[PDB]
Amino acid sequence: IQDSLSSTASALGKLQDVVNQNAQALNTLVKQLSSNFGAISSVLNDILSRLDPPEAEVQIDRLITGRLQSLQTYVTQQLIRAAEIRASANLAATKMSE
Amino acid sequence: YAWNRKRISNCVADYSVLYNSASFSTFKCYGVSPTKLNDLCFTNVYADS
Repeated sequence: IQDSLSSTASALGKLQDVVNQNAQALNTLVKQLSSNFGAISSVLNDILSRLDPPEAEVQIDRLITGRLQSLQTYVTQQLIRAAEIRASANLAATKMSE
Repeated sequence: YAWNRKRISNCVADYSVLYNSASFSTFKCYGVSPTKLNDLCFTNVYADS
């Protein structure tokens, strides 16, 4: 067993998949900040520093809607993944005890 | 039909004077509010007359 672990690299794919899934979800969430969502620009500071009040509320609102949707999707994915991991952890606790 | 395009670059533009000049009957800006023009930097400005 020691030799197999020391040589083969795909043994811990189960944990590597969890790490990769979480990292990839975070990367997607962060990248979502770079989308216009229909606004003139994807940078809040640029929108504020170019347009004036009354105006630019449309742009800010478009960005808000897009980013809120992105966050909601990410949180739903995290909730489902957490449910799956909790099932796995309960299985592991049962395995330990028995 | 033969509108003339003038190039503007490598200078400092004080748009406050133009905005305050009441001689301009129509002064509409779309991508930027006229007031904010004094605190922005552009790659280059095209003038068509």
